[PDB]
Amino acid sequence: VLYFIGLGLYDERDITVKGLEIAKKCDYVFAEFYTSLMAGTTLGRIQRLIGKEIRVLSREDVELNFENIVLPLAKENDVAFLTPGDPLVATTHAELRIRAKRAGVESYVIHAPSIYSAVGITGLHIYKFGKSATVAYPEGNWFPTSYYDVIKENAERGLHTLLFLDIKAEKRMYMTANEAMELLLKVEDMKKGGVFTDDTLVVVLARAGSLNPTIRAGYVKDLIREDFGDPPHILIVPGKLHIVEAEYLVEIAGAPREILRVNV
Amino acid sequence: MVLYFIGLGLYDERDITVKGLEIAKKCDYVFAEFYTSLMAGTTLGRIQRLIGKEIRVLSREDVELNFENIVLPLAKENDVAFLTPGDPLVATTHAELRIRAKRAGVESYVIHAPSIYSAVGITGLHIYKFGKSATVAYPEGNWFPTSYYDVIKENAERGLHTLLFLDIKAEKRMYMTANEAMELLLKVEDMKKGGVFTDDTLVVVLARAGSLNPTIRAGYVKDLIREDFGDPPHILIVPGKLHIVEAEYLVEIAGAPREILRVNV
Ligand SMILES: Nc1ncnc2c1ncn2[C@@H]1O[C@H](CSCC[C@H](N)C(=O)O)[C@@H](O)[C@H]1O
Repeated sequence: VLYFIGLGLYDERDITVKGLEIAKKCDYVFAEFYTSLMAGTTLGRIQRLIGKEIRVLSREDVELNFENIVLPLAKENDVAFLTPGDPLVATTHAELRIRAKRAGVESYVIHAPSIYSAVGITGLHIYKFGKSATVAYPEGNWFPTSYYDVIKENAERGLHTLLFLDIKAEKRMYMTANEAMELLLKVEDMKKGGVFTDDTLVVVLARAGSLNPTIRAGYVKDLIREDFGDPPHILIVPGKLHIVEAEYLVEIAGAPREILRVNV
Repeated sequence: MVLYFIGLGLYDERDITVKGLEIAKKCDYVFAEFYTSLMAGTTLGRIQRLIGKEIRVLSREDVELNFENIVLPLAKENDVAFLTPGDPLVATTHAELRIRAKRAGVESYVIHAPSIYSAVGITGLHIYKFGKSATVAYPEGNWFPTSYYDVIKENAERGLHTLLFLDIKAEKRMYMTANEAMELLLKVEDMKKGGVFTDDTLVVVLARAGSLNPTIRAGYVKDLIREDFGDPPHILIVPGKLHIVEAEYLVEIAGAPREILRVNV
């Protein structure tokens, strides 16, 4: 069979006990580290924890040849496929389960802490998050802007917007919340929808999963050049705040106490 | 001087992270709450045996009213663990406890674990397409909440999926089933008539996420409303329009009818 096992948010210990015990017993172990960055560990530390050699796959290996590289072995052995965070969150790995089934290979999923739910540490109510988006790096003359519309739609409904940030693993490029803010300000100048400006309140979460992640809230004008530490980072554009959310942002995320006076 | 909020994960005692288990084992005192949710695939005894030290369970009142008198005093001179189902602070009331810790001069750290909020990715539905979430609560006497119906309406109108947390009477271990949630939604439809939830609505049910063998089913209300989805917990999802890849996963992994490919995509 094939096991999709999440490794978690930051280091090798973010794997669930369930996932660790299953990985330890698999005959072959594959993994990908292009969908996210685990800033607090190394391939070696992960390999030593599970006691197995890990065959790292590239995006092309997975998207073009998963059925030729992984499935053949999964047909005669217990195989594990490890991924940062949760394997089925903000990835297309669910597609691999379809491929596995069509190949007659049984698959199982072992979850792990995900950034999608870890944002609860920002004090923003999880149920208030609306549609999510990804801020992608412009490439050549191609400049992605769809994420701007997502914020607009959510904000109109008073919902928070989670913005996954881009990652180019092969080039070791990890988009910072600062770069995301800069990009959003440029899109605002092109669309002028009054969606993201210097006065917009934002929240930054960096290195969730670590013991001391950076949790900061404030206006773009003040946070755009602030050092949030090493990647990975995620950016959030809150919608209409409840007083309790504002209180946490002020007390824990260092937000301006003025956000306490929620305009009703 | 340190308080650790540690997530227990989705279903059984092995759903805690290695980090959470190792930290709990080194704490002087271990507390836990089982009112925001429950760990259906295990027991207090099994969690306690895995950690190796006594776990003091706190009631909703103990936490909401007396967290600062029961937990924080000990955290002042010792390392204290506070275990919670799922991922800490997904439950909306968790966060404020960190402010109480701050007020008491106690450092607090969060050790994450899987949450049903993120585990729904196993339904094959794209995470980014989930909109606002809602909870379907059991009506009681003169209280018949229906806001969750409006949440589905607003999400679906924008092509977004709706995650519906189902009610859980923790103290009595009573879990609302997907069937009961569907029945309530049909009743709300009868009262609002917005054409939001009917026998022809496509729904997805995820039961016992975290287990190696969760029940993942998708189909129309008319066919699923009386289906046995197995033991708790259940959540219900009302998807918005589907990407063909989402529909294929529902058909091939969740047993959805082929009709969803020509009706819901
Ligand atoms: N520990 C962490 N801290 C902050 N952001 C994180 C993070 N882990 C992932 N992200 C964010 O999410 C993006 C990857 S998207 C893949 C997410 C993963 N499956 C999960 O379940 O978490 C990163 O580029 C970053 O923007």
